[PDB]
Amino acid sequence: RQWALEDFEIGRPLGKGKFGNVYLAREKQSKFILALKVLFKAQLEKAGVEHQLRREVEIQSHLRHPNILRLYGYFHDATRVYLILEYAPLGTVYRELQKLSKFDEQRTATYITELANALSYCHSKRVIHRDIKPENLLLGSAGELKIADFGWSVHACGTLDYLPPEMIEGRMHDEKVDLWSLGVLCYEFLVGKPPFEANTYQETYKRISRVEFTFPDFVTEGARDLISRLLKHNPSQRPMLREVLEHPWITANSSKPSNCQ
Ligand SMILES: COc1ccc(/C=N/Nc2[nH]nc(C)c2C(=O)Nc2cccc(NC(C)=O)c2)cc1
Repeated sequence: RQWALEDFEIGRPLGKGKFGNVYLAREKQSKFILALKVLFKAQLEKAGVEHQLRREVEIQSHLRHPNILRLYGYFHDATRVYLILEYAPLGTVYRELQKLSKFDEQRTATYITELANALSYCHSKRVIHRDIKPENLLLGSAGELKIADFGWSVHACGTLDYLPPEMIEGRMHDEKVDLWSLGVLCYEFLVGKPPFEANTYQETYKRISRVEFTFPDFVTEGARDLISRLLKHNPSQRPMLREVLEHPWITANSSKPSNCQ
């Protein structure tokens, strides 16, 4: 399809990022509600990321999963690039965390199950995720989690909070990156901040490289066990997604079945 900007009525700004603004929008003919992400070419080219976006968009076009945000299409004019995206009405996990301070074990294990399901589906088709931040997790009409960043690779910053040691130490990274991501998110969901949070990039780099973190008292033995298994310095020592999905703390607390499958 040949989409142009006049094909859509543009509504309220949903959010802003470094490169793009996201707007609620509705396709004029069908009245289909969606989100339009608007990115400036000149800015993308200046940062050296236009190709990276192109590759991520191509990867994203292949992913069809209830817990992955859908890319409907794209287009451009002289100035900018427009991504036609699924509208996730309940907004970001980042914002939900800010409002609730921390999540209970049931919400947390349901979210981790949903992420593990989405990542399992991605791994099955040779697709790996880079780091996963709560700002880049959206919530659908029924509160289902949607991975919304296009941060994929067949094989292809920044705050360091969500990056694994092998990505910051200049090492080799594989499908085990997104296992680390699960460990960071599991901890952040339960505690209200990520495990290596610090005042400086420099303090954070060191905490990540050393895997230097501690649990507050309220974190239960089951959650500690899962988080400690995922946050291993050596990628090869991290579990398979199957193991995450079968973990007794996950199975006892999740509201959602662990569709591996
Ligand atoms: C109360 O403020 C909001 C409530 C809900 C939203 C939902 N946005 N949902 C989206 N659907 N599809 C896409 C793409 C988006 C999106 O990127 N939203 C977005 C982006 C950046 C920041 C936020 N902020 C919040 C608070 O949700 C939302 C956005 C703002």
